[PDB]
Amino acid sequence: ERLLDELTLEGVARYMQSERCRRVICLVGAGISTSAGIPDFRSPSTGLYDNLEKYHLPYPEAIFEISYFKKHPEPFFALAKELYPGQFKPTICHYFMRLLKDKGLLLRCYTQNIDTLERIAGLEQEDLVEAHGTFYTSHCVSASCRHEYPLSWMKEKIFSEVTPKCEDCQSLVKPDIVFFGESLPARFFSCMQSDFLKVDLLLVMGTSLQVQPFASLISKAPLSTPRLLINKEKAGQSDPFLGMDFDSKKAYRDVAWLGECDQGCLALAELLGWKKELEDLVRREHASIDAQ
Amino acid sequence: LPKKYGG
Ligand SMILES: [Zn+2]
Repeated sequence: ERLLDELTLEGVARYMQSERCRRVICLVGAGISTSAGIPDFRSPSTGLYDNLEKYHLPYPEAIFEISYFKKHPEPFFALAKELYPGQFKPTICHYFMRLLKDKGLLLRCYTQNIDTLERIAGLEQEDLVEAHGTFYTSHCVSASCRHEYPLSWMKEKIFSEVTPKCEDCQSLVKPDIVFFGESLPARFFSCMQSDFLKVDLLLVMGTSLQVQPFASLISKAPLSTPRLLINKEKAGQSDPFLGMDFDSKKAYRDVAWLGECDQGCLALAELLGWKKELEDLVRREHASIDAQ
Repeated sequence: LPKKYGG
């Protein structure tokens, strides 16, 4: 009555090596980048809305609201210098997704993250839905210009404490993250409408599934599609006050592996016979990055 | 398209 022979990581691995599992969608959040040193930017414990006093904001969230940014961009860019990562080294989890791509299994990676690590790990634009945009590129904000600038250009402006301006028209240049008040990416809805007709397995890694519309993606899978959560904490279940079903007598397709995302991806790779391939890929790419 | 909000 179900595609998984048992509701465990071993059941998922056997399903992944069966004829039925052809197309995997990954849904990933901040939990896959914390081991790379990237903090969760939607976590109150990160303290983004603390130490904003010198900027005299009308409300703390204004530093990430598009209309405020366009008139007063300096607070955002001062904060961006403070938080700019010291290195961009993707995690075991990112390279696990590269292995999925290499093996013809990756239909799409939907990511809430803005840190570019999916791209550094070798996922291409076609493979990715960056649901909240990315720092990978930046654009002039003038509608008639829209000159594109790479992250190296934007990094230099952030570190020199020079507000980035377009060389063509002298308008503000903004990283391609989705500020509050901006439209969500058309690609998010377009790809969702196509991909979830085709998916055989949902791999949900490093997201607490608490931010919409991203969290709603789990409800777009066909009823039969197994869903594996790899996360430090169980997530995605229905709210009893107002979903994933891991633990009831009616559970039939959802599996929770609770732990660090890197360790869960390593465990899954090991069951699949991919551990040596994943170790070799990670060690090579990390050595390459360390040598830059 | 829907606009990005806190929730
Ligand atoms: Zn311009």
